[PDB]
This record gives sequence, C-alpha cells and structure tokens, in this order.
Amino acid sequence: AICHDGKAHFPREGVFVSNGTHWFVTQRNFYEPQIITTDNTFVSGNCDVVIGIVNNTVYDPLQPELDSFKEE
Amino acid sequence: WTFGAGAALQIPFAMQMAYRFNGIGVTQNVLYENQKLIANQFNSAIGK
Ligand SMILES: *[C@@H]1O[C@H](CO)[C@@H](O[C@@H]2O[C@H](CO)[C@@H](O[C@@H]3O[C@H](CO)[C@@H](O)[C@H](O[C@H]4O[C@H](CO)[C@@H](O)[C@H](O)[C@@H]4O[C@@H]4O[C@H](CO)[C@@H](O)[C@H](O)[C@H]4NC(C)=O)[C@@H]3O)[C@H](O)[C@H]2NC(C)=O)[C@H](O)[C@H]1NC(C)=O
Ligand SMILES: *[C@@H]1O[C@H](CO)[C@@H](O[C@@H]2O[C@H](CO)[C@@H](O[C@@H]3O[C@H](CO)[C@@H](O)[C@H](O)[C@@H]3O)[C@H](O)[C@H]2NC(C)=O)[C@H](O)[C@H]1NC(C)=O
Ligand SMILES: *[C@@H]1O[C@H](CO)[C@@H](O[C@@H]2O[C@H](CO)[C@@H](O)[C@H](O)[C@H]2NC(C)=O)[C@H](O)[C@H]1NC(C)=O
Repeated sequence: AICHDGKAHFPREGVFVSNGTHWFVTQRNFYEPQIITTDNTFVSGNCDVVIGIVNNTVYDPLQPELDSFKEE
Repeated sequence: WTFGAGAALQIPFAMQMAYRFNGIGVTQNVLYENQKLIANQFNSAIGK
C-alpha cells in the first residue's frame, strides 16, 4: 500500500514498484510505469493497520487547474 | 501461477492472496486489514 495523509491508498489494478528512488504503479503482466495519482488508487481506512505500508506521496491532478483558476 | 504459464516469478504471499481475493470479487483492503485473522483460521483448519 502507500500512506500519503494518514489514508492508505491501494492500486485500482496493478502493483506498486520502485526502481530505487521513485514509486510507480504498473500493470501486472507487462512493465510500463505510470505516475501514481488519484485516478489509479482508492482510499480506504487509515495507516495504522496495514503491514509493510510505505511512506511516499501521491499526486493530485486538480491542483494545477486551481492555480491557473486563481491566476485568472 | 506464473510458473505454470512460463518462467517462475517471485511475489510476496500477502500480495498473492490479495490477487486471489480480487479474483473472487472482493476488494484487497479486506485482506490487508484481516491478515492475522485469515492466517489463524488457515492454521487451525490444517490442524483440524
Ligand atoms: C511517514 O512520514 C511521516 C512524517 O510526518 C510520519 O508521520 C508520523 O505520524 C504519526 C502520527 O500518526 C506520529 O506519531 C505516530 O503515532 C504515534 C504517536 O506519535 C507513535 O506510535 C509514533 O510516533 C513516534 O514515532 C515516530 C516515528 O519516528 C516519531 O517521529 C514520533 O516523534 C514518535 O516518537 C516518540 O513516540 C512516543 C510515543 O508516542 C512519544 O512519547 C515520544 O514523545 C515521541 N518522541 C518525540 C521526539 O516526539 C508514530 O510515528 C509521528 O511522530 C509522525 N512522524 C514519524 C517519523 O513517525 C510517519 O510516521 C511516517 N510513517 C512511516 C512508516 O515511516
Ligand atoms: C527511477 O525513476 C526516477 C523517476 O523520478 C528517475 O528520475 C530521473 O531523474 C533524472 C534527473 O532529473 C532525469 O533525467 C533528466 O534530468 C534533467 C536535468 O536537467 C531534466 O532536465 C530531464 O527532464 C530529466 O529529468 C530522469 O528523466 C528521471 N527519470 C524518470 C523515469 O523520471 C530515476 O533516474 C530512475 N532511476 C533508475 C535507476 O532507474
Ligand atoms: C521482510 O524481510 C526482512 C528481512 O529480509 C525483514 O527485515 C528484518 O527482519 C528481522 C527479523 O528477523 C528484524 O530483526 C530486522 O529488524 C528487520 N530489518 C528491517 C530493516 O526491517 C522484514 O522485517 C520483513 N518485513 C516485515 C513486514 O516483516
């Protein structure tokens, strides 16, 4: 899994992998990395139960639009 | 099951069980939140 803000995010379909510095989510039968965002994972529960959870961040697609929206 | 289709690929057992649960139509969070209960039930079953 993965912890961002106290909420554990799981992959909609695929697995989390890391090349050594960054984490990605990829389909199971073929290697093609994808940046992990809110469109790949769904929240459930909190960070205090899962075993082996990791501590990387998760992107949000809507943030840049707000900045432009505030700009104009 | 990858070793039945081709070369053998390693995978943690918890993740494998999550795959199976997804197979029978149950989200993964159930397994990742009840791991201990499932393990105890399995051990007791083999003992019986
Ligand atoms: C991922 O990265 C984030 C960075 O912020 C970490 O955030 C953590 O969030 C926790 C709150 O949910 C903080 O505390 C957590 O919950 C309990 C209360 O603190 C406790 O079980 C842990 O906190 C202790 O361990 C942390 C791990 O380093 C310490 O940072 C933290 O200061 C606590 O250390 C002592 O704990 C005892 C008991 O609570 C206290 O009596 C002491 O006073 C504490 N010492 C000091 C100097 O304060 C648990 O983390 C947590 O503080 C906060 N930061 C960290 C590093 O944990 C996530 O933990 C991190 N997750 C993973 C898997 O890396
Ligand atoms: C593992 O994946 C990470 C992805 O974050 C790789 O990060 C890599 O970081 C370097 C440095 O930025 C990138 O190279 C280039 O750097 C120049 C610096 O100016 C920049 O202008 C380029 O746009 C580019 O960022 C590299 O692209 C980037 N790679 C990826 C896939 O994002 C990291 O290198 C990977 N490590 C291994 C061992 O695979
Ligand atoms: C996954 O396996 C690794 C070992 O390869 C475990 O890491 C160590 O396990 C021993 C217990 O025998 C501990 O004494 C060490 O403190 C562990 N080292 C670290 C960095 O954790 C690891 O515990 C296993 N992962 C889980 C969730 O149990």
